[PDB]
Amino acid sequence: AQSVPYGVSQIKAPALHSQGYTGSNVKVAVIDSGIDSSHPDLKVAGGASMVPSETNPFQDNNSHGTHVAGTVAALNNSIGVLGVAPSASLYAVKVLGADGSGQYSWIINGIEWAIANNMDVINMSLGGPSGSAALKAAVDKAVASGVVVVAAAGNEGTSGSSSTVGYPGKYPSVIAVGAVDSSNQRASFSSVGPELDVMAPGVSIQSTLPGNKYGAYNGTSMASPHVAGAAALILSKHPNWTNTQVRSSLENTTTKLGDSFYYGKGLINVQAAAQHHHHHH
Amino acid sequence: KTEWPELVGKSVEEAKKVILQDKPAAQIIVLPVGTIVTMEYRIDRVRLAVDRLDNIAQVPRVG
Ligand SMILES: [Ca+2]
Ligand code: NA
Repeated sequence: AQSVPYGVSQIKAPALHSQGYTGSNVKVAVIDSGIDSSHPDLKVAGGASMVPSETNPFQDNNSHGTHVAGTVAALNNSIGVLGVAPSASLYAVKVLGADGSGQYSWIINGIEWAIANNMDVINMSLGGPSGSAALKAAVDKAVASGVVVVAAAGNEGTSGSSSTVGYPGKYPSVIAVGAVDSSNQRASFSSVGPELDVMAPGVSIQSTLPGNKYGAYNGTSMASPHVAGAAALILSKHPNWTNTQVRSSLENTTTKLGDSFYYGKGLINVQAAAQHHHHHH
Repeated sequence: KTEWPELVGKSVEEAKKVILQDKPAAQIIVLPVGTIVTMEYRIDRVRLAVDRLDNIAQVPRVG
């Protein structure tokens, strides 16, 4: 039997599924450590590796990209978990090696690949404390080209009144996602700052792991793919909506939680986002 | 103890020694400063960010 992880329910993805919308024909690049394409609860449609010493994007030697992918798009069947957008076309864009790290140029090359390959959504469950002009140009280029770009806010927690959101989440063009638990409490590790946009479940998140496994991970890395997956659901229901409109739909329909410095606009609600008229619940 | 700001500017060797006194089960990974990394949170992990001289360039923290 399949299980629906709590975070998929918490963002109201089942409401879209029951309307008949599951992310069909929407192209989502998981820009990450690869995706284990042999996993029976994943279907990987394509991809590319920008890691010089790891040229197969369908081999995930870290486990992180596989877990992130399962939250976006684990298949709807009788096994494992259910993803937010279980019919999405999932692309493994490998820019991190086994050790979970990548050079800025590898990330940028993956973002370029995604633009050149007409991806509708990019998820980057990744980040660094500093930006670069070339990194900012890549994400801004993707957005100018119509791509919804989602990234983890970071796991830096609080630091007085300072922002701790990392890059690329910190760039205005990227939706920066922080982590809550099943009670909608911000996770203590979740980065904070005026650049925090929305929140999604990022504590004890069950998903696919390499070698046909499943496990519960924690991080803004886990929160981000709830939002990338929600963007794919919204695009499957409204295939002509621009990235601008998908992003505003998600922002304008959150369930507000606390102060926006800690919670941004609150928890995403993809049911409300995918209606024509948007308000917060 | 989950952050080590006093280790910034120390050698990577001293930083590993000090962190393992405070957190003997720590899984330490050394990476060049200015790389991009996965954003999962691992309570057992302490990443070290080093400059080109192999000195600590950013505050180590658990995660
Ligand atoms: Ca399944
Ligand atoms: Na942003």
